[PDB]
Amino acid sequence: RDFNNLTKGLCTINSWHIYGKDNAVRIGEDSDVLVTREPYVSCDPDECRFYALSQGTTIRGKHSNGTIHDRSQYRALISWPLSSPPTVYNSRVECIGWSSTSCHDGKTRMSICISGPNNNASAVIWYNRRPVTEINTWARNILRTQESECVCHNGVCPVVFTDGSATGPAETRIYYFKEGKILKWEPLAGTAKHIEECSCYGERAEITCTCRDNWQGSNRPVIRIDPVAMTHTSQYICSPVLTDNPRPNDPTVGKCNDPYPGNNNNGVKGFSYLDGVNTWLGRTISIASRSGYEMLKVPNALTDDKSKPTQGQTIVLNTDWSGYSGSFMDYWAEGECYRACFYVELIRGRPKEDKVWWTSNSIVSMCSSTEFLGQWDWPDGAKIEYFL
Amino acid sequence: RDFNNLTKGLCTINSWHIYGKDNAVRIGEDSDVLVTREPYVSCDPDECRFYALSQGTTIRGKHSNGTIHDRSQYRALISWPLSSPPTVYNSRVECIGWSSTSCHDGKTRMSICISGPNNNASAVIWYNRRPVTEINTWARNILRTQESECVCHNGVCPVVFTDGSATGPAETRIYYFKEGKILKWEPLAGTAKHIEECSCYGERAEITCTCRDNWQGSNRPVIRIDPVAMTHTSQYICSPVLTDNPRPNDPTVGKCNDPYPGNNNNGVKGFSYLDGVNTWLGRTISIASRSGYEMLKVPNALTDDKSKPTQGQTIVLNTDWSGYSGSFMDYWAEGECYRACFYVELIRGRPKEDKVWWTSNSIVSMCSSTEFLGQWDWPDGAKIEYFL
Amino acid sequence: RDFNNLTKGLCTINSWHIYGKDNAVRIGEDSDVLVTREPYVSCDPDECRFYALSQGTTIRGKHSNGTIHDRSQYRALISWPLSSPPTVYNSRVECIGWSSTSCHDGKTRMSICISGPNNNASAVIWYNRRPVTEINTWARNILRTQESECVCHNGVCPVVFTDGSATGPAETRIYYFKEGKILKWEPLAGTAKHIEECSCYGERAEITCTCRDNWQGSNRPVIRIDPVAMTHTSQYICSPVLTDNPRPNDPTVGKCNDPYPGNNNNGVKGFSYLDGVNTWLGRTISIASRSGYEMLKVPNALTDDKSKPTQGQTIVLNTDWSGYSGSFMDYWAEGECYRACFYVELIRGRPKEDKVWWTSNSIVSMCSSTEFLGQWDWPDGAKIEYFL
Amino acid sequence: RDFNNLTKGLCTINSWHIYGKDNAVRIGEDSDVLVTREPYVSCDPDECRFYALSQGTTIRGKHSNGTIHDRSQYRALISWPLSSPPTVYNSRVECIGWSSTSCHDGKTRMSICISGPNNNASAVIWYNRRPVTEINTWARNILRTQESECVCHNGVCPVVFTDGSATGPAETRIYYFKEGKILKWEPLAGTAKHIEECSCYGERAEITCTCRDNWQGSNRPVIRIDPVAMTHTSQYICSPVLTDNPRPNDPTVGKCNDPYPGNNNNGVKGFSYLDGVNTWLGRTISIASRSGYEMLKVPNALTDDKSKPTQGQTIVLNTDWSGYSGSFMDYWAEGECYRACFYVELIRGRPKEDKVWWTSNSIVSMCSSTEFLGQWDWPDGAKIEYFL
Ligand SMILES: *[C@@H]1O[C@H](CO)[C@@H](O[C@@H]2O[C@H](CO)[C@@H](O[C@@H]3O[C@H](CO[C@H]4O[C@H](CO)[C@@H](O)[C@H](O)[C@@H]4O)[C@@H](O)[C@H](O[C@H]4O[C@H](CO)[C@@H](O)[C@H](O)[C@@H]4O[C@H]4O[C@H](CO)[C@@H](O)[C@H](O)[C@@H]4O[C@H]4O[C@H](CO)[C@@H](O)[C@H](O)[C@@H]4O)[C@@H]3O)[C@H](O)[C@H]2NC(C)=O)[C@H](O)[C@H]1NC(C)=O
Ligand SMILES: *[C@@H]1O[C@H](CO)[C@@H](O[C@@H]2O[C@H](CO)[C@@H](O[C@@H]3O[C@H](CO[C@H]4O[C@H](CO)[C@@H](O)[C@H](O)[C@@H]4O)[C@@H](O)[C@H](O[C@H]4O[C@H](CO)[C@@H](O)[C@H](O)[C@@H]4O[C@H]4O[C@H](CO)[C@@H](O)[C@H](O)[C@@H]4O[C@H]4O[C@H](CO)[C@@H](O)[C@H](O)[C@@H]4O)[C@@H]3O)[C@H](O)[C@H]2NC(C)=O)[C@H](O)[C@H]1NC(C)=O
Ligand SMILES: *[C@@H]1O[C@H](CO)[C@@H](O[C@@H]2O[C@H](CO)[C@@H](O[C@@H]3O[C@H](CO[C@H]4O[C@H](CO)[C@@H](O)[C@H](O)[C@@H]4O)[C@@H](O)[C@H](O[C@H]4O[C@H](CO)[C@@H](O)[C@H](O)[C@@H]4O[C@H]4O[C@H](CO)[C@@H](O)[C@H](O)[C@@H]4O[C@H]4O[C@H](CO)[C@@H](O)[C@H](O)[C@@H]4O)[C@@H]3O)[C@H](O)[C@H]2NC(C)=O)[C@H](O)[C@H]1NC(C)=O
Ligand SMILES: *[C@@H]1O[C@H](CO)[C@@H](O[C@@H]2O[C@H](CO)[C@@H](O[C@@H]3O[C@H](CO[C@H]4O[C@H](CO)[C@@H](O)[C@H](O)[C@@H]4O)[C@@H](O)[C@H](O[C@H]4O[C@H](CO)[C@@H](O)[C@H](O)[C@@H]4O[C@H]4O[C@H](CO)[C@@H](O)[C@H](O)[C@@H]4O[C@H]4O[C@H](CO)[C@@H](O)[C@H](O)[C@@H]4O)[C@@H]3O)[C@H](O)[C@H]2NC(C)=O)[C@H](O)[C@H]1NC(C)=O
Ligand SMILES: *[C@@H]1O[C@H](CO)[C@@H](O[C@@H]2O[C@H](CO)[C@@H](O)[C@H](O)[C@H]2NC(C)=O)[C@H](O)[C@H]1NC(C)=O
Ligand SMILES: *[C@@H]1O[C@H](CO)[C@@H](O[C@@H]2O[C@H](CO)[C@@H](O)[C@H](O)[C@H]2NC(C)=O)[C@H](O)[C@H]1NC(C)=O
Ligand SMILES: CCC(CC)[C@H](NC(C)=O)[C@@H]1[C@H](O)[C@@H](C(=O)O)C[C@H]1NC(=N)N
Ligand SMILES: CCC(CC)[C@H](NC(C)=O)[C@@H]1[C@H](O)[C@@H](C(=O)O)C[C@H]1NC(=N)N
Ligand SMILES: CCC(CC)[C@H](NC(C)=O)[C@@H]1[C@H](O)[C@@H](C(=O)O)C[C@H]1NC(=N)N
Ligand SMILES: CCC(CC)[C@H](NC(C)=O)[C@@H]1[C@H](O)[C@@H](C(=O)O)C[C@H]1NC(=N)N
Ligand SMILES: [Ca+2]
Ligand SMILES: [Ca+2]
Ligand SMILES: [Ca+2]
Ligand SMILES: [Ca+2]
Ligand SMILES: [Ca+2]
Repeated sequence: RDFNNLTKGLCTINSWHIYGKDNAVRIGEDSDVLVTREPYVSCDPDECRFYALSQGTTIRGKHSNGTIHDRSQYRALISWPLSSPPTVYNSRVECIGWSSTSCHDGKTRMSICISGPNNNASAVIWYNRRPVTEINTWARNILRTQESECVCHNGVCPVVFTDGSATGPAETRIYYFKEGKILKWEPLAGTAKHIEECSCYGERAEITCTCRDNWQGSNRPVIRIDPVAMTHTSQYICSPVLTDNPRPNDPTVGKCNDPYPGNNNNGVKGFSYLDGVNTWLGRTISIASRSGYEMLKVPNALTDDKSKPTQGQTIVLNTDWSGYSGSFMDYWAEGECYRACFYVELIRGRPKEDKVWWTSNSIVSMCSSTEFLGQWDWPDGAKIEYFL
Repeated sequence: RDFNNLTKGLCTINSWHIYGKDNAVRIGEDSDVLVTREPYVSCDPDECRFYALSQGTTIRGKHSNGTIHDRSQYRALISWPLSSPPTVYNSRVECIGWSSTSCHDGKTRMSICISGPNNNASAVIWYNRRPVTEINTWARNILRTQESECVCHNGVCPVVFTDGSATGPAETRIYYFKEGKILKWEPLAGTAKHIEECSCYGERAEITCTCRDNWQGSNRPVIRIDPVAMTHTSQYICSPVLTDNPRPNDPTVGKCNDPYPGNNNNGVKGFSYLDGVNTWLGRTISIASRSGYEMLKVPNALTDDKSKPTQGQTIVLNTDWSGYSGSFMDYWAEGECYRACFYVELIRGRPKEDKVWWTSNSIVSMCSSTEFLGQWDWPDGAKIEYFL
Repeated sequence: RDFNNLTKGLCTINSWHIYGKDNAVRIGEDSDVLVTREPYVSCDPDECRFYALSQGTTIRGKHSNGTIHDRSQYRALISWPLSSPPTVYNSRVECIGWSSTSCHDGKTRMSICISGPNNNASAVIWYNRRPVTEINTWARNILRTQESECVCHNGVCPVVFTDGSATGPAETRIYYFKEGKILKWEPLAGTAKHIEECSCYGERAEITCTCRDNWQGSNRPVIRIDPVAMTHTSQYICSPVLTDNPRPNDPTVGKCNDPYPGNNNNGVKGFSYLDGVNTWLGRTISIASRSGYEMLKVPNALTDDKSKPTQGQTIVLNTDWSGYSGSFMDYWAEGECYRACFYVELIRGRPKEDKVWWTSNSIVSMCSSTEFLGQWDWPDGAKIEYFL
Repeated sequence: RDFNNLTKGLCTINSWHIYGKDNAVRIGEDSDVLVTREPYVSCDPDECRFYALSQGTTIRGKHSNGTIHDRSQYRALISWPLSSPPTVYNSRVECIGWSSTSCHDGKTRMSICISGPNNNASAVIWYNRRPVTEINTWARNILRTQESECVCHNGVCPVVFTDGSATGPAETRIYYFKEGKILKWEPLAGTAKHIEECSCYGERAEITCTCRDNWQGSNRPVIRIDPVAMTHTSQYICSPVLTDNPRPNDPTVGKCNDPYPGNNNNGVKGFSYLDGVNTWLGRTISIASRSGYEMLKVPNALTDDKSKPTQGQTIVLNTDWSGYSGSFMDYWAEGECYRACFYVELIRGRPKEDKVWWTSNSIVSMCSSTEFLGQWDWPDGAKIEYFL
């Protein structure tokens, strides 16, 4: 095998079609399904799988109580076959930790898991299913990473990490790995003022990441990385179609180089595909909570500060719970272009549904179509009342 | 690998022998078996598997309530090892949707799943386990397909779809796929007046499909496809041995080019092997409900409007529930001929057994023998009372 | 791969060492373990597995009630990894039926399953996991076979079947298969008067089978097959150490060419290794019931009508339940000789333990050692009281 | 494949990073997890797995009652995927017995299991998943072995066994196996006075084992083996940092060639990495019970009788239960040195937690880092109260 190179551009996105859905919470009501959160999807050259951070207990197990908590010693990055649920018996552990990222470079997979107490966390970088490199916390305040797949080009796989306050200036670093080893790292540059949980994709030798400004911005920061030069830039999506959550109502003009104000110290992982007129943004429908999900076609959203939608697609109704969302692509598919894909985490349980003592999620995932396909909505589908 | 070509004829069918049986409802009474319906069987060059549309819940799970419903967002095409039951832990999801078909072309497998609301459904065509092509609804009324395997010849795999009313004229199309891409499509032609759920098989470079005329006919429509010319014809099985359900009692003369009247707006997926004197038809024993199943040897059933049985075999007693049935063959077996095979869906639960709130099924499947073998009956075997 | 040839002799048996044990009934008390009976062991060139006839229900399932019954439509030959229990999720179905045999010829495996009502049963012969040949009942009275592995030599795999009364003269046939096809068959010849459930092994191009004379004999019939000439002989083990069950007490002189009288119309599957002074016989310890199990070294047991034990080994104490036993060997191991192996079925439930409504078993299996190893006893280990 | 040779030295150990953790007791509260004890980790050239002695029952099963017992007929050596829990459905049985060791030589794996009553136990040596050699008890008093991986060099895999009293002089033998056959064996020599459960690792063609002197010593015996000459030496870790348990408080001077007194007839399996200044010792934090676990850097611990710690790392808090610990390395990783790894058995249930009737454990495992990483503590995490 040779290292994969990002030689293709994105396919034209005219609509989104269903790709995978695991119905984990429904199925888990009466089967040994692990409690998870922070899911994502990632492809190898011969298979695509679902990934997530387990909580080290099943949903019906008594240890599900307290799983709203983010960072215990019982978490791990797990992967499992596309559209099956994450069960005790089919889930493969990639590494131990409570924050992760993973990607295949064309030869083998790199997986990164961070563990430890808030003031002394460390990242372990695995390559070919073996630990290769370790990185200690640099700001002693919850060293953390993407929560979705990284992207590689000619063996170089850039990864974005953050260490420091989630509600003020922090120390974000872009690491450039090759075979699990560090080639280089650099501090965040550009005009993004705070970075969290970047969702990335690659096309024509450039990696684009859409992140979460948890401090002040309701517009999303964007990091663009050149994996050959091992350099990057940062800015915000200029469009007035605001895509973080919670957020204020949409204005008529957005901000390109500063956080769009109105909501502080909160946010949600999200993503976008920024490709001129072929630009689509995801967002929750609600401006106040992680409810609903929609895709909006917003031509030149990255650079046009008055850009508005020209087409859309509802993914999850506003009467259903959503959550994190992120990008991935099958870089090893046939054809001349890369088909944009995304997943949405459908969070169930606490804190929105507090009649149960757990927090878990199911996954729904779509990929783009060049047809203009009809839309449906894709809820988690479980009845909370059954778990009481 | 090379594309498979339909170079052989059917073996002489002198009786049927047991091929597979999963006892899913019995086993599922105390194990994590998924609720399914619309099952089928399909072979790859190195393995044969059971397929079905999951309902995204186990049978003992509380989400089994309401699984008589046909088209939710929680359904998916799943496959699992021959004769094992469809469990949470052994079921592989092929695609998401509530109507499907799947077939191997000798190189890799094509799987098709349709999802969406009644007025805006779409088909996603997967090839080599990746989405390749998408087709939007053309009549905005439950775009739908076979519910059993398709058949390929030199890489061309024809598939029959229907969109429109189930109880009047509809728009049926025959699509010719190759590597998941559309080579051509054509509207139904011939004298069949309504087509649903075709069950197909191939021999000597011709594909024969036996379908369900849900509108007016109790005789079954037959579509014969030339996968090289990419053309087809349609008619009805001429025989007076009527094989849909419900249906009127058998007459002495059938109809070749029009629906045999007596029952409207209802039916059941079924199949036949139409090979001159080597012709065998399946049907429910009851004329009123999906109960029992038998195979009848009816020489020249396709073209002789007075043809009657010359031999038979009971598969399921009339005191046991049956359901959908369809054809498949192992195109990669050894020998000089293709051995005809079929499955019968054994439906349990609603609406016939309404003491339970679910609907599921188990599978029984047979293949032909050149011997004249003794017969047995093969019920689902589960006791409904145990689920109360 | 080439067909395996029986070129080696048996290793010297000086004691028996533990080979596998699944603890199925213990584990199945709280996990999804299938109810089985009539187990055996069989090796492929790269793996050895446990086999048995499932009853199509778990042990804790409500459908376990009534599993003392021998021949339902819900049975199947299943195989699973050595020493794991037969679970819903790890059990591979080989074929459907209530009587079986299976063996690997060095290239691929042949598996045979018989199904049907008592007066109309049929055998389906599978080869390379596909049905190849079918055989109809010839005496219309429970067509049946070995219940343990067959043995192959240069692709020829002889199999012993019986059809007819279990308590009087019956029609026993020896079939010679090659690639699942019938080369030849012949009626039983020699002085054995009734044959059931032969347990076979091969060495130096000769296959030896030890069977169950269910009609009159408490000594076991022996069939010796030449798989090149496709011919056989039959007689009884001459020794006065009687090895069927139930049986009368041991006399001082046995019978070579007639059934040793005392007990009629009953028996148990068993085995022996008949190799001059390297001869070892298995048997239940009790003369009245399937309780205990021991191995006895009885030099020249086949031909010496006064031969008595010169060494022994207890396998299962007389205060523990045993059941069927049979021979198998790993024909693909390293070294210059074939190591004799056997299994013992540890039956639990009915009819001996009727506080439960089911009948199942676990497996224990040993192979010979050239050392004189210490002995232990190997009970099933489950507590019936826990299942109440 | 070629036999692996121990050509590299140990990497510099500056801290320990998380490697694997299965959370088995937490997960097993509501899933079919086997009861185990005496776990370890061992790598093949393409995968690393967890190993343990099953008790042949799940933790929630009624047969979990009485699993404090060490040596039943229902135990077996099982292996399962790294960091998954040992479940009924994912656990592979390697051999049957109640004492084991296992290692890969670069070509295939050797696994050894001992079974039998106290006065008549025997070892069966498996190679390439087949039984090859058997060894009978030589002192008729619980023949027993390492309970952690063995190490191979150019196909020679030395294994340490003990037979005889656990509380006085016993007969310890070092066996040198190659392809499962005995090349040679020799009685223990040197100044170690009693040996149990050696934990071994290899580097630069030398194998170092740290053992448990159950009779008189609270310092640990050390056996150093030359696998080419097939010779060994023995002594004790000289350091005053005592690492068995229970043990007296640390003195200022230890003993090099005799047991450090204070505690008799008790101990716990443990390990060390003895590499000059790159020396790290593991031990329980408590001197009285199997509680807590810490790693201490003790330069020249093997040869310096006043050596004290210069650095440390807490693995398990003293308020959490620990248990056995042992060494393993991935001998097939990339790079120029071997990365030291270890596991800690986290024992739950009896005898410390007697509100439950079972005894089981979970596993935590770490490997060394050349960074100075922050530390966390890694408890089992299960709540005993949930099992009541
Ligand atoms: C069969 O399926 C097909 C295919 O899916 C169906 O056709 C689809 O129908 C969709 C629904 O109508 C449609 O999606 C909409 O597209 C609009 C763009 O098109 C229109 O404008 C362009 C540009 O002028 C024209 O060319 C075009 O012809 C249309 O006129 C979007 O504008 C739509 O999104 C907005 O509305 C929805 C509510 O429906 C909001 O959720 C969404 O966020 C957008 O509105 C908010 O945002 C904008 C931008 O800032 C504001 O201006 C606006 O006030 C809203 O703001 C409030 O709400 C947000 C969200 O809560 C909040 O943050 C903010 O603060 C404010 O409170 C929508 O995306 C598909 O494009 C169309 N597809 C095709 C190919 O046709 C067909 O209907 C189906 N058939 C049947 C029978 O069902
Ligand atoms: C051991 O096993 C062997 C092998 O299986 C057993 O032998 C099998 O025995 C079967 C049962 O007898 C037999 O199957 C029958 O075959 C008949 C054909 O053979 C006869 O006719 C030919 C032609 O003349 C002769 O050559 C031949 O020798 C025989 O005489 C079929 O006609 C049979 O089917 C009809 O009967 C069954 C009821 O038994 C119906 O369910 C079935 O649908 C058929 O009847 C309906 O349909 C016809 C056609 O329209 C009507 O004319 C008729 O009135 C019936 O219609 C009513 O019912 C239907 C269904 O509900 C409804 O739709 C309609 O409106 C009406 O209400 C049957 O198939 C096997 O061929 C035979 N095999 C061999 C190789 O011998 C042996 O018995 C076993 N041994 C033991 C001891 O058990
Ligand atoms: C550590 O482990 C080692 C290795 O396992 C242990 O050593 C083993 O010890 C075993 C038990 O003593 C021993 O097995 C016995 O071997 C006898 C043969 O050896 C003796 O005879 C020869 C020939 O003369 C001598 O060379 C030799 O030195 C000995 O003297 C067998 O004869 C034994 O079997 C008979 O006894 C058992 C009861 O113990 C019966 O269950 C068994 O069926 C045999 O007896 C019945 O059958 C014979 C034959 O017809 C009759 O003559 C007799 O009356 C019995 O019949 C009744 O019972 C049967 C069964 O219910 C019934 O059908 C019938 O109708 C009647 O009612 C036995 O096999 C191993 O050989 C020996 N191994 C070695 C290598 O030494 C050591 O003890 C262990 N250490 C500790 C400390 O435990
Ligand atoms: C972020 O993470 C980093 C990295 O992990 C954290 O930094 C680590 O901090 C650890 C805790 O302080 C530290 O570990 C200690 O290291 C000591 C060695 O360093 C000191 O001495 C050297 C040599 O002079 C200096 O160079 C160095 O600068 C330091 O001064 C060890 O000595 C420590 O172990 C002893 O203490 C612990 C209690 O903390 C005991 O459990 C342990 O067993 C040791 O003490 C017993 O044993 C000795 C030896 O016999 C006795 O002398 C002593 O009295 C104790 O004996 C009693 O207890 C034992 C055990 O119960 C019993 O058997 C006996 O009988 C007696 O009852 C300890 O290992 C790491 O090295 C350090 N790492 C780095 C790289 O810095 C940082 O803190 C984290 N940050 C935050 C904010 O949390
Ligand atoms: C991605 O591009 C790199 C860089 O050009 C390709 O790398 C070359 O691969 C060939 C084939 O193995 C080698 O002969 C060269 O030595 C490689 N290195 C360089 C720098 O040229 C790589 O093959 C490309 N990937 C694919 C899938 O084509
Ligand atoms: C078992 O013996 C048969 C018969 O001698 C061997 O068969 C020959 O195999 C070789 C190798 O494939 C062929 O060239 C011959 O044509 C085969 N047939 C005969 C009749 O000679 C077979 O190889 C032996 N099996 C093994 C494992 O050696
Ligand atoms: C404290 C910093 C937060 C990110 C901005 C926090 N990240 C981590 C590693 O803890 C996330 C946030 O608290 C949770 C959420 O917003 O859903 C998930 C939670 N993420 C994870 N548990 N992996
Ligand atoms: C409305 C059109 C019907 C076919 C003629 C209908 N098909 C679909 C896709 O919904 C089927 C029919 O209602 C059910 C049955 O007859 O058993 C199954 C049902 N089929 C599926 N759920 N896949
Ligand atoms: C009626 C003839 C019997 C053999 C001599 C009978 N065989 C079959 C195929 O039914 C066996 C016997 O009744 C049972 C037993 O003795 O344990 C098992 C039972 N065997 C099986 N259920 N496979
Ligand atoms: C009697 C000798 C003991 C070792 C010094 C004893 N070993 C065996 C094979 O029984 C161990 C000891 O009793 C137990 C413990 O200390 O945890 C485990 C127990 N080990 C095992 N059950 N495998
Ligand atoms: Ca924000
Ligand atoms: Ca109809
Ligand atoms: Ca359960
Ligand atoms: Ca008898
Ligand atoms: Ca000690």
